[PDB]
Amino acid sequence: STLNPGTNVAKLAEQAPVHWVSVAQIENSLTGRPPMAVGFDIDDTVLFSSPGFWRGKKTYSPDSDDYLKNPAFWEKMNNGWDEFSIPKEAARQLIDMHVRRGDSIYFVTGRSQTKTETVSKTLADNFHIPAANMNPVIFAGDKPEQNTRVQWLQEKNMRIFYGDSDNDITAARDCGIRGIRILRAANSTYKPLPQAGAFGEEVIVNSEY
Amino acid sequence: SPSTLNPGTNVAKLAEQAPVHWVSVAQIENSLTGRPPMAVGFDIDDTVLFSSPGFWRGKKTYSPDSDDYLKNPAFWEKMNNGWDEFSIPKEAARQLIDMHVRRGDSIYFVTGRSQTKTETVSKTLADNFHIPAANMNPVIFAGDKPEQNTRVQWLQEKNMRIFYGDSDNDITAARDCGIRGIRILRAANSTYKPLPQAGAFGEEVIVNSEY
Amino acid sequence: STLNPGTNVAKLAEQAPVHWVSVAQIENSLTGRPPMAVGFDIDDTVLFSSPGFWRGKKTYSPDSDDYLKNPAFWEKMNNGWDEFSIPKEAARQLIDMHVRRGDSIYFVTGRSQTKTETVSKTLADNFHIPAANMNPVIFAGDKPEQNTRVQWLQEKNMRIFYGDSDNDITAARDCGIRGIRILRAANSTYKPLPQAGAFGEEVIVNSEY
Amino acid sequence: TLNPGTNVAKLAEQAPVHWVSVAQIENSLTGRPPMAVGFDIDDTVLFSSPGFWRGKKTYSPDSDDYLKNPAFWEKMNNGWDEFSIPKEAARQLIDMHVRRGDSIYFVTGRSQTKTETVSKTLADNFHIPAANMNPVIFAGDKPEQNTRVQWLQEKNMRIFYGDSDNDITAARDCGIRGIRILRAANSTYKPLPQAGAFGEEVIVNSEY
Ligand SMILES: [Mg+2]
Ligand SMILES: [Mg+2]
Ligand SMILES: [Mg+2]
Ligand SMILES: [Mg+2]
Repeated sequence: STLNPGTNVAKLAEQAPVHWVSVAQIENSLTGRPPMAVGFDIDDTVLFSSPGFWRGKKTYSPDSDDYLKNPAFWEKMNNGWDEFSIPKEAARQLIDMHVRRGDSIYFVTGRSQTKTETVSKTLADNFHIPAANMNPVIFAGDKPEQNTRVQWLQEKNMRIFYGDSDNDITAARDCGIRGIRILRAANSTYKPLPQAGAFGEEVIVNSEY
Repeated sequence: SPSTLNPGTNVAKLAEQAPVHWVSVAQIENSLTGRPPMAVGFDIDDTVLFSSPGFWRGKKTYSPDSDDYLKNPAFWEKMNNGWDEFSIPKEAARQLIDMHVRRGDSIYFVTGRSQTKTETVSKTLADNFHIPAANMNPVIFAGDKPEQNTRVQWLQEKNMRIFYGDSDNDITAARDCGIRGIRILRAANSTYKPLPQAGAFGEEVIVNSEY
Repeated sequence: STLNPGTNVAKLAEQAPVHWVSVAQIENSLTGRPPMAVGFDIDDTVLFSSPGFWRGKKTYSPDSDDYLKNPAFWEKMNNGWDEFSIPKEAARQLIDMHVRRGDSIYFVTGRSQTKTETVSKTLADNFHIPAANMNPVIFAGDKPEQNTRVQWLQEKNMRIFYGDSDNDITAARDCGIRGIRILRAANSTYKPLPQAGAFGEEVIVNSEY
Repeated sequence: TLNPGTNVAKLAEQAPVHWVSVAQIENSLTGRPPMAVGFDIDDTVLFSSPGFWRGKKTYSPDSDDYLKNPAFWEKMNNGWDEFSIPKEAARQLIDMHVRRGDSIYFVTGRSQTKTETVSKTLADNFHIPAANMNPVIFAGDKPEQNTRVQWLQEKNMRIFYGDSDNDITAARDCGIRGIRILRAANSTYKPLPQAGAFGEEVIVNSEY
């Protein structure tokens, strides 16, 4: 645009009409409630996994997103590239809180399913999730041999679902449960960034890291 | 820091957000779809009017050293019968008032200002915000009592379902009554300091409502 | 649809390329320099005078800005209505700083001149400016029998000029001196707000009040 | 403190920092002949935390002792940057300098290894022409290496970009223009530095 655009105090103080919440407010809202099942999306919700996706694109689809359909990419992505995935502090706080409550923690992902996967171990290790609270990662999808995200949220009777994408929130709404938004990091390679709060959902403050 | 010449900053601090429930007028309006006409209330000072000019002159005239002017009947006479000619209407309030007029709601103004024999505040409000006679109601001067919230009785008796205000006591009054209390941001240049912590009771706060 | 526009972390952290400064930094930049002459714009720079201008318009030109040409308005505005004007904290800090340095303070305004004025008095009293550093307000304009803003900056050899409007900054620029921007409050009746920093000038932080 | 709230003074509050854009930097160089400019690497042009994270988890999960482990650097400098995400802000600065015909140098505090593929990763990701590219320079306080300051002087760099305090003070020591880049909030190198602490120019939106 212009070289010296400047600014004004109206622009400096302008706020989008979003419902922000803190981990502490979420915990307070669960007080007295018995252990329950809760779910987390993985990519850009608990793990900054862009490193692997970046290398995958560079390796199999420099000029496109075809790598996401390449089975060769997924074998490596689900079996080791998450060693380069950075865990989010927001997720750490949320998981620690649910662990203290004794809730059952599930991880649901849209990643293509592979024969083996080391993601479940990476997650349990990174977030120090006790055995009684950990559950193997769930690969949701359309495939005839797998259930959809909505189906899994219902089957496991998850009462809360955390995610950064619009489909994460709509799935929660579709099931009639509480969908909570996590901010996607600005340096994520999955762009453009989604509009957190676009469904009137709660959005966790400072959850980009 | 105030003692730090070049404090600098970082992206974590730049993007940092307070956990507040922000709402827009449109969202409020939408949340009232299907609701029949109802009674709603508005605080006056720093909610619908930036009245600091008159309170500032009042302090300088009667209590330059203190806030005793607020207990001076001479001050209230001047404040309620003319000084609001210097009071600037808030745009956020214009939008709320128009929205409620469209719905056909009865609008009330409940203020902590002291009651005076005569008052021109009601007219200033009706003229500045173009409030039809059908929706307008004379201002209720509830006064301000120590250890007691004067607004509660009025919200109950007039059966107000929503109450807008910038001060904590406006929100706690709505909470005491079990109705929806919505916060309006007090301007940074208001002479009524310190600024309150909007969202301190988990209430909805209207975005960009400082002007 | 757009009832919930939401937001994202890129937008939350976005910054306009503005050269922000604080009063302490300004003070530090003047260390060792002998006392000098500095000038201040009045409206929305040192005084939030919108109350008087608002009443002026509603009284003399409820449909336009013609009131700005009405001598009856200026008689009221320059002789008492500033008793309703709110002094700015940023200005207070700047003036105290310059007084400490022993600088000579001047106030230049584009307000129409009147045979008498009590503005100078209101300024000296509100800001406790000692007689030694105080100077009667200077009224400038394109009009006759008057010197323009630029002419007054040159004649008094003002080395710094503080203002909220673009012409305050350009005037300083035209005289080769240091022009520093003050933010105009969002509730000022003089709209639209200007783009502070539009000339690459220094802008004082939190100077809207 | 469950509901701390906020106020408009807080919402509009600005830190006294000198912000600049790539366009303003380019404008300030108008009419200047080609010159040498240098860039720090980690968190300046590359979000290299993925590699440092794996290194930490592998060699010293409870500390930063891995930064002094030779085995770590061998892998970091020879392939782990394939997981390093280039920064858009750097992409713009580099294109800008390449258009000017300036000579670009990359100076890093990473431990030097026998071989390195970092220079290759940089040239490819940022499509730097052969005419403007220079092999990465490893600066160090070892009698075999030259310090960061010496390299800046040696190559007569006029501008140095970096996210760290020592990147800025190095430029200040050489009497050249040191410009700050914002370290991403999710970098594993914490705490984040205070950009602007030396009254230096800081590039807006440079966290990605
Ligand atoms: Mg995701
Ligand atoms: Mg009030
Ligand atoms: Mg002005
Ligand atoms: Mg660095």
